[PDB]
Amino acid sequence: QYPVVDHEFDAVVVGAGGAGLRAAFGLSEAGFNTACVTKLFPTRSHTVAAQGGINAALGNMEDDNWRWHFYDTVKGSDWLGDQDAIHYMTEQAPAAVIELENYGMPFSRTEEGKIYQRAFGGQSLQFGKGGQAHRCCCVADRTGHSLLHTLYGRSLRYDTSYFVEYFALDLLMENGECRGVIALCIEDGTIHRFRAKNTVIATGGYGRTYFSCTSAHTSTGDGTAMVTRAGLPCQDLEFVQFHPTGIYGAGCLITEGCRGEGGILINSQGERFMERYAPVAKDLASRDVVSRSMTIEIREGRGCGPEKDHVYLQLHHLPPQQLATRLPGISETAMIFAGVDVTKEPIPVLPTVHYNMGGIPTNYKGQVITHVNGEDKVVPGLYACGEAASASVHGANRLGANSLLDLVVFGRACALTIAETCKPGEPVPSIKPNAGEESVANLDKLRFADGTIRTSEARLNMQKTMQSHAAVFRTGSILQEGCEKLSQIYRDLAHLKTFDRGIVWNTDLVETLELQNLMLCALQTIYGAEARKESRGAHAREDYKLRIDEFDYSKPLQGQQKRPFEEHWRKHTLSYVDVKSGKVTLKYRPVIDRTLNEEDCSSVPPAIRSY
Amino acid sequence: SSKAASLHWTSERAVSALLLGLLPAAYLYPGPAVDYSLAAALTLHGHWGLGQVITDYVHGDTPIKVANTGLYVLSAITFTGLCYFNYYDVGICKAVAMLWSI
Amino acid sequence: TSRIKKFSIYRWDPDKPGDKPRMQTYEVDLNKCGPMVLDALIKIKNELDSTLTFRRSCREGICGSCAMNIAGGNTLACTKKIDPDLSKTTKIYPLPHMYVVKDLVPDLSNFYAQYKSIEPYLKKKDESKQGKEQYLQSIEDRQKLDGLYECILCACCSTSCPSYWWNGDKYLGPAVLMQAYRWMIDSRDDYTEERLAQLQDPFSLYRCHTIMNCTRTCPKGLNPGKAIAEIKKMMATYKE
Amino acid sequence: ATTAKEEMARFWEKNTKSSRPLSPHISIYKWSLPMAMSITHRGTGVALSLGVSLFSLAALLLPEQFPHYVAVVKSLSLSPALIYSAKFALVFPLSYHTWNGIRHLVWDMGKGFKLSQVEQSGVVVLILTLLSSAAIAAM
Ligand SMILES: *Cc1cc2c(cc1C)nc1c(=O)[nH]c(=O)nc-1n2C[C@H](O)[C@H](O)[C@H](O)COP(=O)(O)OP(=O)(O)OC[C@H]1O[C@@H](n2cnc3c(N)ncnc32)[C@H](O)[C@@H]1O
Ligand SMILES: CCCCCCCCCCCO[C@@H]1O[C@H](CO)[C@@H](O[C@H]2O[C@H](CO)[C@@H](O)[C@H](O)[C@H]2O)[C@H](O)[C@H]1O
Ligand SMILES: N#C/C(C(=O)c1ccccc1Cl)=C1\NC(c2ccccc2)=CS1
Ligand SMILES: CCCCCCCCO[C@@H]1O[C@H](CO)[C@@H](O)[C@H](O)[C@H]1O
Ligand SMILES: O=C([O-])CC(=O)C(=O)O
Ligand code: SF4
Ligand code: F3S
Ligand code: FES
Ligand SMILES: [K+]
Repeated sequence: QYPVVDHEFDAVVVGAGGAGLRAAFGLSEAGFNTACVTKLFPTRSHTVAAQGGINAALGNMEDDNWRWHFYDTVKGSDWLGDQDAIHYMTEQAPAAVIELENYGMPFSRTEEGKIYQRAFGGQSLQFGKGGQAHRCCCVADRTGHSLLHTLYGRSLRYDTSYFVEYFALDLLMENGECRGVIALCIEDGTIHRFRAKNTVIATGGYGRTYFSCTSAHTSTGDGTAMVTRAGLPCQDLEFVQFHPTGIYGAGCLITEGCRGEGGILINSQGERFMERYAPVAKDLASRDVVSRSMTIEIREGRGCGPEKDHVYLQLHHLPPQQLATRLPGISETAMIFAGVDVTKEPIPVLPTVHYNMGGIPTNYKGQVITHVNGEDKVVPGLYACGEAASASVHGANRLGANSLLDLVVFGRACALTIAETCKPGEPVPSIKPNAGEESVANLDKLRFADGTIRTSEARLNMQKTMQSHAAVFRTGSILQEGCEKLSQIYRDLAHLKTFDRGIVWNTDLVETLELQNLMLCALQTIYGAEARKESRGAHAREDYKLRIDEFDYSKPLQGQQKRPFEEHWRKHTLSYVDVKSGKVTLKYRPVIDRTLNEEDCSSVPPAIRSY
Repeated sequence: SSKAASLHWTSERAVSALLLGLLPAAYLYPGPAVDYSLAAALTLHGHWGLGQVITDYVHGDTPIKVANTGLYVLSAITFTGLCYFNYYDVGICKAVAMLWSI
Repeated sequence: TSRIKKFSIYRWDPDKPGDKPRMQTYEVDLNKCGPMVLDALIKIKNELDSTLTFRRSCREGICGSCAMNIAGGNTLACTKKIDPDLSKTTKIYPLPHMYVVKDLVPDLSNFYAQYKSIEPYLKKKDESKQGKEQYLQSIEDRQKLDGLYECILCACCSTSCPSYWWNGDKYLGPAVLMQAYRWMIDSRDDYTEERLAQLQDPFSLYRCHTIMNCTRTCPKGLNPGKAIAEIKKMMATYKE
Repeated sequence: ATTAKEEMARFWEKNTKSSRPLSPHISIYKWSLPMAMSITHRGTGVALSLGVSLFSLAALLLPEQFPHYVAVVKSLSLSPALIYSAKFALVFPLSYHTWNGIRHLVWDMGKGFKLSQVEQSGVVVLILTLLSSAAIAAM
């Protein structure tokens, strides 16, 4: 009933954000015939909304060292980060940012002409003992905008075959290998099968599983959901980052660069309350700590506004010229969406879903991995990078300005790994004559759905269930109440209701597909959250307040009884889903503690985590 | 000329500034010098200005050539008739002043 | 205390043979809706008519997806306040003088291709040290990019220009032209003369007649018309 | 891997042979005084040129010289107000186009491009046009 157009490339990239673009023209740069499949015009991707900047130990403000940045990221990750990936990311960061500037990225400038860098949350000098670092390189507070527009501009020089407004439905799997993807062309309504020896999944996050989020409407975790439908695991999905200062009401992001430039958080009694929660770092502590600090203030009666449900972010003590030069983007946004003049009145803010630490598990080379009987096994022909991937460089909590860096480092890395492992023009692997037909059947059933609950009604019940049961603080009885509700919503997807029976630009259909994608991501999130009986990074259990490592790392390790791998929690969560039932399966895999070179960059053993 | 488009844009403004200064010259120093300068400037400015109209609104190889050809005839006839009026009649400056004495 | 607002929206379905463009009317209780037009489009689509089709993503005015003609002017539906005067119906159209894929979704591929044509990326004569060291740029030369780099390629300006209406095949339009200027005056670019030389024809640049609809309509408050005028001054003074 | 020129051709090739409509434009777009004053600058320019060309054609084809047709008009003894009304109608287009032409040449130097300055200079053009035309027609 549907026409199918078959393509053959050396490689296929799914996503056109910062990470997909870097990978896609990286692959063409290396001679590969590359296809870039994206459901958005590339510069509409959520990367364009990024503000604060991108971290690199350039030393433009003070003497820096990329290993200090390594330490901050490991400590920030709460020792759920893989230290070999963090090593690669943080050592490559100066060259990554310099590449972007050489591409033409219009970085702000210092008196010496070099890239301006601002302070940002939880970044220090001298391995934590030397005070505040200034290594977040930025284009005012429009950094992601400039990064994405520079990469897109750069991409136009190469022979990459773009497939814009194409909606990937599923991977094309054969004998445990990935041979490409199947996608819907939204413009003319045709089904396209992309065959390639290598596929790179760079589909962004899935923040829209929640009611309030800074994420775009298009952040529905489409690539996370294809992996899950392929039978592969997703990693650490229960670690959702709550940014401290999402604007009250609209949830739009107000950058942490506000606090990097001098802004401070104030409660209903005018106390810079971060002086009590983090006496050292204050409003520049890690985001999981700040969001918890703000949330604790609100449920204890010290909330602001008429409803006592948010707090304030004060900037008017800073000079208006600094606010105009360093923060012009959020000055406009605060006026448009909250009527606030940032030179006179504070911004209403509250913790808001912002970024997904979890995602598709990879190694430090970008290659997607699975776990069989205690060993990692690379999936042949399948790669992931960006917020859709779990390298894992961010572990249990991401430092601000490390995501944009993640994008270009591991986007390039996927291109480098394919180029050293394979050659262009090598045989394009064959597929079955009816490969991907299940993707078409599912799309056609949704296209003509005529049940009793429209897509919009089901998307809401999911977002309110996530918001009430997996918020900044979590307990077992609330997480389990939300597990049964969410698994009930998934079973109720059988009674979905659409109206648009067309196939050209059927956003009714596409958003139904995105709801399926969101639901797979949300179940893995809340079920992995319920089983994790500890508190690490953004995941806070009030019925398990302590961090449970393989040792008690507060007291000397001398003669300690080491906890077996099944009796502690310093380990990644691996989640699987039986798509028909919705049943979630959980396993675990160890955290990689070794660096790429211990003589060049010492491994950081777990320690107490305070800011 | 590889700079032909920008040279034409500059020339259009140069003739406009010149036509602008001919108006006070025509009021201050009416005579044959201004009469023939006005005839030349009025035609060139009008010819180029009507060509921008054609460039904006006429499309297709043949309609464009028909329009520009008829414009060129219109302008050549216009410049000739103005020079005729200046040589055989009272000229541009005098005609204006006579018209306003009604 | 409901306040019922009326919207009238352009509709065309390419999957319905013989379908003709019409204007459908919806009634929205502003007491149960966000403040912006896009919030009304989304509420209409979720609750009243799931077939209403339009482009959106960021909902904060940064990605450019949701450009359209609202109350007669090209704007972003997500930064455009709903007119609370219940005695006036808001009319919503696609970007003007564009092929309609469906409902509010225009075809922008010519606009994208024109942007590709001006090579919008940093170019140096010697690109052998690409990636070695950060290029230097004074605070002053970087300030010259303010007002230029912030463009979000929404196409509100170009689709408001009558010259782009009549000669969109050959006139590059104010969005693309201002991006050409953003690279011409980047102190790090070595192809200024080459980028000016590209515009030596009657159409690419010189169809602009200073109508200034582009600057009036830009939702980011930018001035492509002044950028075009600065290009024209450079065209007239550069020596090969 | 298509070039920009190739993409342009494919755009036109597929849209003109499609069933897609063209989004409305003139019938729906909101008017403004700058847009109206730009249309009026073209109307007055075209009208002046067509008048200049009709004059030169009359000079080549009419069997009587200019002073004859002036004496004819003077002998009709038309009213002062109608003479004034005819003089206003002839000088208004030249007046508008001249002042707004100066505005254009100011723009071509790169001055006055702030949207609020565009509106100021336009209203100034309107009152100078009206003051100059009433002054000149009264002559
Ligand atoms: C939300 C946000 C995030 C953010 C930020 C500000 C905001 C408002 N500021 C940041 C900052 O200052 N510094 C930083 O390090 N990070 C910041 N972030 C986080 C970061 O921006 C994002 O996590 C990151 O940009 C994600 O980039 P990525 O390339 O991984 O993904 P994306 O940009 O969201 O784009 C997703 C792409 O995938 C394509 N896609 C998705 N589904 C499909 C299907 N089904 N078919 C085809 N293509 C698909 C989309 O087209 C999109 O291009
Ligand atoms: C012969 C004389 C020839 C010229 C006469 C032209 C007469 C027609 C003018 C039509 C003007 O139409 C009207 O213009 C005004 C002023 O620009 C517009 O005004 C709008 O833009 C201005 C400028 O930023 C804003 O300050 C103002 O608050 C807003 O309402 C209004 O939206 C439009 O409805
Ligand atoms: N200025 C303008 C314009 C022109 O042709 C125009 C004028 C002067 C110079 C060059 C041009 Cl190209 C037009 N404007 C409109 C219009 C009508 C209704 C609503 C909005 C715009 C139709 S033509
Ligand atoms: C000042 C005199 C203006 C005369 C305009 C005459 C009508 C033009 O006609 C129109 O021109 C448009 C392009 O401009 C085309 O898009 C239309 O298809 C065509 O019908
Ligand atoms: O998430 C990040 O990396 C940074 C961010 O949102 C900000 O600018 O505040
Ligand atoms: S100049 Fe303004 S209206 Fe035009 S594309 Fe850029 S942001 Fe959009
Ligand atoms: S509206 Fe158009 S004519 Fe020029 S000044 Fe703007 S590009
Ligand atoms: S949705 Fe991104 S600009 Fe309106
Ligand atoms: K991730």
